Amino acid sequence: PRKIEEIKDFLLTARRKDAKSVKIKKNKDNVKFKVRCSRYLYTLVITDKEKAEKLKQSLPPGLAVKELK
Amino acid sequence: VQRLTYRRRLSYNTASNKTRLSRTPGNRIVYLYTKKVGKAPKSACGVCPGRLRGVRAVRPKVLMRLSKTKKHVSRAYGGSMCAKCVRDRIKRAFLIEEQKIVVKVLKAQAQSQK
Amino acid sequence: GKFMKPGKVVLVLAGRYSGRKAVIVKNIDDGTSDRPYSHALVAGIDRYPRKVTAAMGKKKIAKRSKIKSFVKVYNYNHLMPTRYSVDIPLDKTVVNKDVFRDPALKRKARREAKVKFEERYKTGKNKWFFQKLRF
RNA sequence: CGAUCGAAAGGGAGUCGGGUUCAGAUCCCCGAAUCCGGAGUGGCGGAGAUGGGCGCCGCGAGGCGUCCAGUGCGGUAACGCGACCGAUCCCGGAGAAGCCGGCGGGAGCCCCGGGGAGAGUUCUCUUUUCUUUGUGAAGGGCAGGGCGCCCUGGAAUGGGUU
Ligand SMILES: [Mg+2]
Ligand SMILES: [Mg+2]
Ligand SMILES: [Mg+2]
Ligand SMILES: [Mg+2]
Ligand SMILES: [Mg+2]
Ligand SMILES: [Zn+2]
Repeated sequence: PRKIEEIKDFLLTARRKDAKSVKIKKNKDNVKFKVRCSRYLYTLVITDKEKAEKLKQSLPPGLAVKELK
Repeated sequence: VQRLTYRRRLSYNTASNKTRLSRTPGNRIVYLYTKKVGKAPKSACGVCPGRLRGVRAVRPKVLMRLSKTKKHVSRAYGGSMCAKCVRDRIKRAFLIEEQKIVVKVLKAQAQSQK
Repeated sequence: GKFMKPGKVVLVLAGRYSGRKAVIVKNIDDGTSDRPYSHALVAGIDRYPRKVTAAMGKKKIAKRSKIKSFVKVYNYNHLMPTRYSVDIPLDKTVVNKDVFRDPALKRKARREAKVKFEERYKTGKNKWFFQKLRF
């Protein structure tokens, strides 16, 4: 597993060709965005509920989204 | 207290059959078979008892994986000889080469008068 | 008598450039407040010119005769002074002590060392300075 | 320097967590990795590397034309940075090392004081007794441990220290 510190590199890893899926985990005091690539599961950790919702619209349209529960 | 068993068929406590304890997400204690401890390279001078610095201590076939900067020090004889015996060999190589020039000069000094 | 002079050829004993020859361009025999030890700014060579012989082409000689230089401040006990001296110009307005803040000025200090060292090497003088120390 | 054979306890790169059967699980399923080998077109990105002088032009911000350089960079140093050409040849290291004593660190287990959850006793007493109360490999960061590593400086009224 790899942790992406920034938001800008998360968009490139989601826009990779080998990004099989993206999944959103909604727990307390944290929002987790996980992109399943060929080698690693890249995780973006957001502790801002406003930026989580705008990024959720800001995902690329060609990627398959699985909102976890 | 949960007594635990081996996970392989080797039931003897040999050097390759070395384990350590590990706590698991299923809340139980397992054996994890450890790797042997690595050693840093010894200096090529042959006198320093300490091992070299700046080089990772791994098993010899792990050095295939590692990049070059993890395997040497950016210096002449770097990652193979210690800096003390590098500078003490620089001084030696300079000084004996100087003394050979002195002997060559003193040869011609004798041949000039004789 | 003091011998750590701005014409003396020294050997570097420690660091990346260990075993390589340098010329002192500015000695500081009593330490500055930032460097309390006695030290010297030198300007040496990184990559020695290769062995050039006869029965070779003229464009190949210019390829083997390529000197890469370095500019560095050294402690005295990390230097090995020699009896040899070279009378290289090395104007001090470009090779000096606040070179080590701007990397572009360090590029120009290394360039000015390099052109003078190549010019001195192509005259067949100070030939001990341009052969590598075999250790 | 002798073909070849010779260890399911020696050497030997690299897999762990959950779940699953009537009987198999580091092997099946799910989820996370990792080692080795392969590549003409080399799949991409990054590095090599895009710098300076002179002569014009542009008010400048900067732009064309010549002459060159450029197989990386930083730190006094121990050495560090994501790479950082190079063969035949040579040198060295790892693999690769006994037995015993003492001490220190880190785990696991045990121990004590409380919070929960569920049980046991309650004829009398007992805020009581019992069970349970967590996180893999690999990566990154920080404790902690070790150094026969470096720089300054020169110590007797000798100090440091187990
Ligand atoms: Mg074995
Ligand atoms: Mg753990
Ligand atoms: Mg290193
Ligand atoms: Mg055999
Ligand atoms: Mg075997
Ligand atoms: Zn040594």
